[PDB]
Amino acid sequence: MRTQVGIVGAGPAGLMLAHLLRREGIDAVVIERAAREHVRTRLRAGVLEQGTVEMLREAGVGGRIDAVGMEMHAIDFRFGGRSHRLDFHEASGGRRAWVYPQHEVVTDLMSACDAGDVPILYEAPVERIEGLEDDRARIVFGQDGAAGEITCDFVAGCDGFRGVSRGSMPAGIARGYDRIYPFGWLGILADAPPASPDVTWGCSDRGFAMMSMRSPTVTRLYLQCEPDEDPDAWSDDRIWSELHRRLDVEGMPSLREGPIRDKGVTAMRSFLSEPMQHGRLFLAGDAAHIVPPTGAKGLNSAMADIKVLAAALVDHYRHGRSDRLATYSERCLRRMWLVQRFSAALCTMVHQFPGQNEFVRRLQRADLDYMTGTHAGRLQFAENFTGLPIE
Amino acid sequence: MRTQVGIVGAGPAGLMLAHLLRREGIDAVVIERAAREHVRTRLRAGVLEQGTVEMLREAGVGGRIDAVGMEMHAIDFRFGGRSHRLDFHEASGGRRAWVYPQHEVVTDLMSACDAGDVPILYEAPVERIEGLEDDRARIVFGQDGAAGEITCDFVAGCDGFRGVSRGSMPAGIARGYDRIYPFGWLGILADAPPASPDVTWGCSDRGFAMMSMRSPTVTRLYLQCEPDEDPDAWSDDRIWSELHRRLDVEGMPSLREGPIRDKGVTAMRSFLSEPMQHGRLFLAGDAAHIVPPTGAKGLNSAMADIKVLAAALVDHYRHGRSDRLATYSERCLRRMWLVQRFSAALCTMVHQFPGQNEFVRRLQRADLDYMTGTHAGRLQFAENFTGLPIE
Ligand SMILES: Cc1cc2nc3c(=O)[nH]c(=O)nc-3n(C[C@H](O)[C@H](O)[C@H](O)COP(=O)(O)OP(=O)(O)OC[C@H]3O[C@@H](n4cnc5c(N)ncnc54)[C@H](O)[C@@H]3O)c2cc1C
Ligand SMILES: Cc1cc2nc3c(=O)[nH]c(=O)nc-3n(C[C@H](O)[C@H](O)[C@H](O)COP(=O)(O)OP(=O)(O)OC[C@H]3O[C@@H](n4cnc5c(N)ncnc54)[C@H](O)[C@@H]3O)c2cc1C
Ligand SMILES: [Ca+2]
Ligand SMILES: [Ca+2]
Repeated sequence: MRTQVGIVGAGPAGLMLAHLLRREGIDAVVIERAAREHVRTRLRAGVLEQGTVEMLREAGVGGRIDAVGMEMHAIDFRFGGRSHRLDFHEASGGRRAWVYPQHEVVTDLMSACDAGDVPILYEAPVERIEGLEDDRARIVFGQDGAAGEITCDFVAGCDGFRGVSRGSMPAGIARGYDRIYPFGWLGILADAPPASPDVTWGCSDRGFAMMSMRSPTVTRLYLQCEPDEDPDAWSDDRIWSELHRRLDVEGMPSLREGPIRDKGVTAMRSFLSEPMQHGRLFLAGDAAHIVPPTGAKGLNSAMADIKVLAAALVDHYRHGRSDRLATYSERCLRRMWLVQRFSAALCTMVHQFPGQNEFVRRLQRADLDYMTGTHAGRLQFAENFTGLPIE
Repeated sequence: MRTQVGIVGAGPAGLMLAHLLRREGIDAVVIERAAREHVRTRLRAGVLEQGTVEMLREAGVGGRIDAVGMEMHAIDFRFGGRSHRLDFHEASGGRRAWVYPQHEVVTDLMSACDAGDVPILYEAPVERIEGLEDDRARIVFGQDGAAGEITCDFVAGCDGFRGVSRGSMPAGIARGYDRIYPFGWLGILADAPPASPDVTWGCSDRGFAMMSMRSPTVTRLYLQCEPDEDPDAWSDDRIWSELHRRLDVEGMPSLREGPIRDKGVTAMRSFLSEPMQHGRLFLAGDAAHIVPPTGAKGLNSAMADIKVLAAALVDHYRHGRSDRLATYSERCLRRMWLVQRFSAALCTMVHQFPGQNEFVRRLQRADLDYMTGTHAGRLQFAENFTGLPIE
């Protein structure tokens, strides 16, 4: 059970890496703790940066984006009882974002991995990653009750925030930067058409809310809630009540209601670990970093990490240039710290912080006024939201 | 004992107002608790926004700015061991700031008020402001141990953060927004030439420092220190030691030392009160709001308030219309919240916060990288630093 690149985790980062390597003739094996069906149908991300769309297209997995996706040009910020449509397409000088949800991406990537005969082991939790400075690393997993081992030149830690790979970094080398925000998000899908054509952010003093969309007939909505909230405490009526209160404004169509499903609570957390590599182990995606999702940056950052990592592995195996592996972490971190900055700035501006200093609270409205109401503020939002360059 | 506008405080705001009113034939009396030369020589502001410079020139009190002022085009941000010269003249579309210190402004304004026979009462602490909704307001003061009272149509509260006018606002009307930062500034003047032509900000992990200037032979320096710090704990050697450590970088000239004077510790605080008027009382300047001084905004904001207040009083007395007095507070507050935002943003970025969450601390460097290293970041800094528009 030997390969060139062992990939822990068959989420979007791991599948994209396997596919990119396969296209370049580099052998990989993916090892995934969950059932394949469970992985595919996780509902998380909705929105892709333009750089991500280009990357999916260029890797041959973007064919359904035009028909299934929805191109986005503006965010409608609701606050002070008014709509503030920020055209980030214009402000960024023509760059866009797309609704194209994570489960579609993962479906596309699993399809591409299967057609390339990429071996993926499911229901195969990795328990240990060994030999990071040995001549080859060892991935120790269990499957069907029995212990297995993958030996490989490099291990890609693509196993998300609660994976094993980040804790496989030697702790004398790793440094964590971690901030948990004092709220979560209650998220739902609703069989109800979007009330307006733009993704809409309710920056209310009851709390944050969002109306995003999946199709002309399905909306994806979020409500700021208590940290560790019990979804059972939110009847459908309570959910629509807070959504209306936080989003609706005079002169814009009222939010449309419909049957709710996929109700769940997620955390709001900024986390980054340095370095993103050590010896034969390279961390990518949520294993290396997470952000609060207001700015639609996590899957996009994972894809940026994998773009760098795949290219670096190709340079090492095909072109006799191992220096790009050596600078993987340095390059991914420069981008990731700016993404962290932007995701934090959105998070601290649009959510209500319980018991917050009143001056700091009133600056939230100043920040919203400035961001939506000035050329410079709109520019910064637009260039960041549609996706920073990748090195 | 009867006048048209009674002005509490002969700082820059009060003297500017008295002078602007004098030029329009509106009678004012200024009542000041301290001695004249004490007020004149307070060591505070050094830097003026372009708008403030234009205001002084238009008022006939700007003739010395060219002679003893110093036009500024850039801030040199020192961090990560490197110099980062942000040309805000270029990034603001040609606007500037000037070194022209507060004591020179006040000297100019005192001279102009004296030449105009504006009565100014020194060593005359105002005790109470009464009759805000009576047919005329009453300013009760003491001077030479005798009680006095000035009756007026309007009271301009220009008596600074620790004055009496803010507390004369009915407390059921007023709302404060207050945030103290966990550090102060130790400030000095040094008879030492500036080591480089630009005001230089030391954004170091030891704490903030600044090298500003007054002349080719006099520098104005600040060090972040503990809140409520004792200047006695800072020998000259300790002062220069920390200034060198926080400012000097390789490849730029080293800070020059010279004899030190006017050592003092000042607070770092964001405060705003709403509204800025009630009945016949109008607050202006530090009486109404303070900011942490990193961005050189307090005197400039005081002058913005006075520009609006004087024009409103002139419209009321001289063009017969009183709608502009009615909107004084609404207009000054819109500008002032954006000033608060900017001053707060600089303050939280360039000072070390003891025991801060490490993720938030590391965002300080991201904020510095983005501000200095992107067009959008430079634009926003430059437009704000050189001074926002006044309504
Ligand atoms: C509510 C919400 C909304 C979001 N919206 C957006 C958005 O609009 N845009 C965007 O760009 N991002 C968004 N994100 C972030 C995005 O979903 C994540 O950043 C993304 O899932 C990261 O992918 P990944 O492959 O790095 O990790 P994951 O998707 O978490 O995949 C990791 C995989 O590793 C597997 N694994 C775990 N432990 C082991 C183990 N021991 N052995 C083997 N396998 C293991 C897991 O089963 C999982 O399949 C959102 C997130 C949330 C919560
Ligand atoms: C270290 C430092 C650096 C600064 N740098 C800058 C800068 O570069 N640029 C900038 O724009 N701003 C700067 N500022 C801010 C600026 O100094 C203040 O905002 C400015 O002094 C405000 O002027 P004012 O007239 O509103 O109040 P003040 O200057 O405080 O004057 C109010 C007057 O009222 C008097 N008074 C008080 N109580 C009474 C009473 N009961 N009766 C009568 N009179 C009374 C006081 O004696 C005083 O003379 C700085 C401040 C500090 C501390
Ligand atoms: Ca109801
Ligand atoms: Ca009366």
